[PDB]
Formats: sequence, structure tokens, C-alpha cells
Amino acid sequence: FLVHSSNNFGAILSSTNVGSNTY
Amino acid sequence: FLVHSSNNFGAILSSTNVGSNTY
Amino acid sequence: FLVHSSNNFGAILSSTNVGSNTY
Amino acid sequence: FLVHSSNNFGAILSSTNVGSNTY
Amino acid sequence: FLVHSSNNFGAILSSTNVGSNTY
Amino acid sequence: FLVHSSNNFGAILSSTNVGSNTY
Amino acid sequence: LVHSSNNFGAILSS
Amino acid sequence: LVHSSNNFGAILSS
Amino acid sequence: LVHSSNNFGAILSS
Amino acid sequence: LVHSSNNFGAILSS
Amino acid sequence: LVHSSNNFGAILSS
Amino acid sequence: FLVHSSNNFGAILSSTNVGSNTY
Amino acid sequence: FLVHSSNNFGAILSSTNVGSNTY
Amino acid sequence: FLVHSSNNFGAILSSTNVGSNTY
Amino acid sequence: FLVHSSNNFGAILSSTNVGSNTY
Amino acid sequence: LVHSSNNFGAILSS
Amino acid sequence: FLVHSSNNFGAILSSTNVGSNTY
Amino acid sequence: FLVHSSNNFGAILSSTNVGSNTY
Amino acid sequence: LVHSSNNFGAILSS
Amino acid sequence: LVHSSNNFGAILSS
Amino acid sequence: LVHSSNNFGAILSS
Amino acid sequence: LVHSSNNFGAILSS
Amino acid sequence: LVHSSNNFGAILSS
Amino acid sequence: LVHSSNNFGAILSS
Repeated sequence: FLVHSSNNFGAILSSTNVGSNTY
Repeated sequence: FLVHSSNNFGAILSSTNVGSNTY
Repeated sequence: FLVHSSNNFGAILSSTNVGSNTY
Repeated sequence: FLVHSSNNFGAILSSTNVGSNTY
Repeated sequence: FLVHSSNNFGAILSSTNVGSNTY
Repeated sequence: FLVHSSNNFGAILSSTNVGSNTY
Repeated sequence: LVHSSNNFGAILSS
Repeated sequence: LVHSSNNFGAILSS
Repeated sequence: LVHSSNNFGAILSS
Repeated sequence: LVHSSNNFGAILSS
Repeated sequence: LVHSSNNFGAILSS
Repeated sequence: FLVHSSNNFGAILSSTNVGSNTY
Repeated sequence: FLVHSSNNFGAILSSTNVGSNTY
Repeated sequence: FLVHSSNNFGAILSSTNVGSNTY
Repeated sequence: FLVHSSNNFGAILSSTNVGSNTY
Repeated sequence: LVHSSNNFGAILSS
Repeated sequence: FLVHSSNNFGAILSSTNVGSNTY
Repeated sequence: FLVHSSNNFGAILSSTNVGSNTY
Repeated sequence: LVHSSNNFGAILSS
Repeated sequence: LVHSSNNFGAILSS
Repeated sequence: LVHSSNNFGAILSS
Repeated sequence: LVHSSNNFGAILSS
Repeated sequence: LVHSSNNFGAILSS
Repeated sequence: LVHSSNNFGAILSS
């Protein structure tokens, strides 16, 4: 058998910025 | 058998910004 | 047998902004 | 047998903005 | 047998804005 | 049997910025 | 005393 | 005393 | 006393 | 007394 | 007294 | 005086997909 | 004086999809 | 004086889909 | 005086995908 | 008294 | 006087993917 | 006087992927 | 012969 | 012969 | 013969 | 013969 | 014969 | 004969 187990107990803050390109 | 288990117990804050491109 | 199990117990705040492009 | 189980017990706030493009 | 089970016990606030484009 | 186990108990802060290119 | 067998749903006892 | 067998739905006991 | 067998769902007892 | 056998889900007892 | 056998999920007892 | 001038003479194809999140 | 001038001479195809979330 | 001028000379095709959420 | 001038003469193809997160 | 056998998940007892 | 001039004469293909996170 | 001049005459292909994180 | 003075709009002559 | 002065609109001559 | 003075818009002559 | 003075816009002559 | 003075925009003559 | 004075933009003659 195959078992994928993910357990998260903490706060996560993710910020992603893509852009600001001048052509 | 195959078991995918996802467990999240914490606050998650995600911000994504795409754009601001001048052509 | 195959088992997909998703369990979320925490607050989630997601903000997505796409745009602001000048041509 | 195949079992998809989704369980959400927390508040979710999602904001999506698309637009603000000048041509 | 195949079982899709969705269970939501929390408040959900979704805001979507599309538009504000000048041509 | 094969077992993938991921356990996170700490706060995670990730910031990603891609862009700011002038052509 | 709560006994649950083959629980695929969400069970909430208070 | 709550006994549930083959529960695929949502059970809420208060 | 909480006894759970073959629990694939989410069980919340308070 | 909490006894869990073959628990693949999330169990929360408070 | 908490006894867990074959626990693949997340168990939280408080 | 202040002059904002935007001139677009080419075809623009924009595709945006937001979603497909399981909780 | 202040002058905002927008001029578009090309075809524009925009597709936006928001949704497909399971709770 | 203030002058907002918008001029569009090209075909525009916009498709927006919001929904398909299961709770 | 201040002059912002944007001139685009080429085809632009932008694809943005945000999502596919399992909690 | 906490007894855990074949624990592949995360167990948190407080 | 201040002059911002942007001139683009070439095809631009931008692809952005954000997501695919398991918690 | 101050003059910012950007001139692009070539094809640009940009691909950005952010994500695929397991917690 | 096309003469345009202070053109803020779009002028198309064919 | 097309002469336009202070054109803020769209002028189309064919 | 095309003469343009103070052109802030887009002029297209074909 | 194309003469342009103070051109801040886009001029296209074909 | 193309004469351009104080050209801040894009001029395309073909 | 192409004469350009104070060209800050892009000029393309073909």
C-alpha cells in the first residue's frame, strides 16, 4: 500500500508578486 | 490500497498580484 | 481501494489581483 | 471502491479582482 | 462503489469583481 | 509499502517577487 | 460513548 | 450513546 | 470514551 | 479513553 | 488513556 | 499640462483562471 | 489642462474563469 | 480643461464564467 | 509639462493560472 | 499513558 | 518637462502559474 | 528635462511558475 | 493633403 | 483635402 | 502630403 | 512628404 | 521626404 | 531622404 500524509499545524503567510514590466 | 490524506490546522494567508505591465 | 481525504480546520484568507495593464 | 471526502471547518475569505486594463 | 462527500461547517465570504476596462 | 509523511509545526513566511524588467 | 465504523463523512458530537 | 455504521453523510448531534 | 474504527472522515468531539 | 484503529482521517478530541 | 493503532491521519487530543 | 496617451495597434489574447481549490 | 487619450485599433479576446471550488 | 477620450476601432470578445462551487 | 506615452504595435498573449491548492 | 503502534502520522497530546 | 515613452514592436508571450500547494 | 525611453523590437517569451509546496 | 493640429483623438484617412 | 482643428472626437473619412 | 502638428492621438493614413 | 512636429502619439503612414 | 521635429511618439512610414 | 531632429521615440522607415 501507498500512503501520502500531509499534516500542517502552523500559520503560513505567502505573498507573490509578478509583473511591473515595461516594454 | 492508496491513501491521500491532507490535514491543515493552521491559519493561511495568501496574496497574489499579477499585472502592472506597460507596453 | 483509493481514498482522497481533505480536512481543513483553520481560517483561510486568499486575495488575488490580476490586471492594471496599459497598452 | 473510491472515496473523495472533503471536510471544511474554518472560515474562508476569498477576494478576486480582474480588470483595470487600458487599451 | 464511488462516493463523493462534501461537508462544509464554516462561514464563507467570496467577492469577485471583473471589469473596469477602458478601450 | 511506501509511506510519504510530511509534518510541519512551525510558522512559515514566504515572499516571492518576479518582474521589474525594462526592455 | 461514541462508536463509529467506516466513517467517510463528518461527525460532530458536542 | 451514538452508534453510526457506514456513515457517508454528515451527522450532527448536540 | 471514544472508539473509532476505520475512520476516513473528520471526527470532532468536544 | 480514546481508542483509534486504522485512522486515515483527522481526529480532534477536546 | 489514548491508544492509537495504524494512525495515518492527524490525531489531536487536548 | 499633463497628457496620458495609450495607443494599441495589435491583437491581445488574455486568459485568466482562478480556482480549483479543495478544502 | 489634463488629457487622457485611449486609442485601440486591434482585436481583443479576454476569457476569465473563476470558481470550481469544493468545500 | 480636462478631456477623457476613449476610441475603440477593433472587435472585442469577452467571456466571463463565475460559479460551479459545491458546498 | 508631463507626458506619459504608451505605444504597442505587437501581438500579446498572456495566460494566468492561480489555484489548484488542496487543504 | 500514551501508547502508539505503527504511527505514520502526526500525534499531538497536550 | 518629463517624458515617459514606451514603444513595443514585438510579440510577447507571458505564462504565469501560481498554486499546486498541498497542506 | 528628464527623458525615460524604452524601445523593444524583439520577441519576448517569459514563463513563471510558483508553487508545488507540500506542508 | 492632410493637415492636423492639436489632435488628441484618433484620425483615420483612407 | 481634410483639415481638422482641435479634434477630440473620432473622425473617419473614406 | 501629410502635415501633423501637436499630435497626441493616433493618426492612421493609408 | 510627411512632416510631423511635436508628435507625442503614434503616427502610421502606409 | 520625411521631416520630424521633437518626436516623442512612434512614427512609422512605409 | 530622412531627416530626424530630437528623436526620443522609435522611428521605422521601410
